[PDB]
Amino acid sequence: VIPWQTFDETIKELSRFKQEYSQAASVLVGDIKTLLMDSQDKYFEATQTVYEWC
Amino acid sequence: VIPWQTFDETIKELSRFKQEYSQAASVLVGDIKTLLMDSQDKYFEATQTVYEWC
Amino acid sequence: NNASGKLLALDSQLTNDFSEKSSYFQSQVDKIRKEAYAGAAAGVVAGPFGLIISYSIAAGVVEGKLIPELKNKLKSVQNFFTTLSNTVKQANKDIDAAKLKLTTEIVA
Amino acid sequence: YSIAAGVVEGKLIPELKNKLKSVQNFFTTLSNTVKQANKDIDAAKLKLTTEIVAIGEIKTETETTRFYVDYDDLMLSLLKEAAKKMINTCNEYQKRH
Repeated sequence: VIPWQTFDETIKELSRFKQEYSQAASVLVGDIKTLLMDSQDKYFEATQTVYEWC
Repeated sequence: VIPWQTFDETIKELSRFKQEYSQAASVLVGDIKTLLMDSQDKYFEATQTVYEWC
Repeated sequence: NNASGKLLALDSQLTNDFSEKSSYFQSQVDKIRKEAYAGAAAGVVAGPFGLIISYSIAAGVVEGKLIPELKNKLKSVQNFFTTLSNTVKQANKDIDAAKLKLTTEIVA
Repeated sequence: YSIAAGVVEGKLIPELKNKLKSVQNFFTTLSNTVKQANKDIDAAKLKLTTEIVAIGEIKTETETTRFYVDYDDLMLSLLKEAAKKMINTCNEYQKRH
């Protein structure tokens, strides 16, 4: 009359969805942030070198 | 009188179809997007080099 | 730049899993309520005395001491979460100030 | 039926709806994060390519004056004028920084 086992297992699958997706997402987001800072640094160096020549 | 086991297993196979096909598809779609951006960059470099010579 | 990304990556996961453990907690509390009132349900093998002494246990033990202890543990979880997020935010400032300090000197 | 209509129908189903709501909200938030990262990448790429073009514009006049050297004339008005062009080009680039 209270299928609490099935209820809890449902909640388990539901939570496990969001666990997996957070896990997959945040790593790649951090990779993006790294590449953004790297491109920034390359840009700074290139512009600096040009300006110093000019 | 309610073949709920068979019902659920049917739903399992049905869902598992779409899981497998989404899994197979989106990877190759991302590969396409990568190749598109790469060809774009090559194009930009080639055209730029030509223009700068001319 | 590697740990610069690792910081944000751990931070977002922390913020998500805080609310996910909060949801786990609220799913847990009412489960414990149901279990408590169900353990207090089958105490009718006695007369009317066995009823009220069972509900006395259910309303004095769990309802009187356990649930505020759960709230207290939750509060400590909240406080530690906030403190660690502040540590993250401080490290952000540190890294960015260091980078600016370097680039300015490069220009000079 | 009192148990069936008070326990599940009274508390469980709205809790399911609440959990579903949190799922929806997190889904939306993460999709927004994705959409923001898209903007970030594309703005970075455009910022780079524009600067590439600006550099190559200077490189053009540079190489031009370099081949204008090999006439073995230091009094060539073509060479003097191309030098004047490059000076103003460098001034306008440095003023942008």
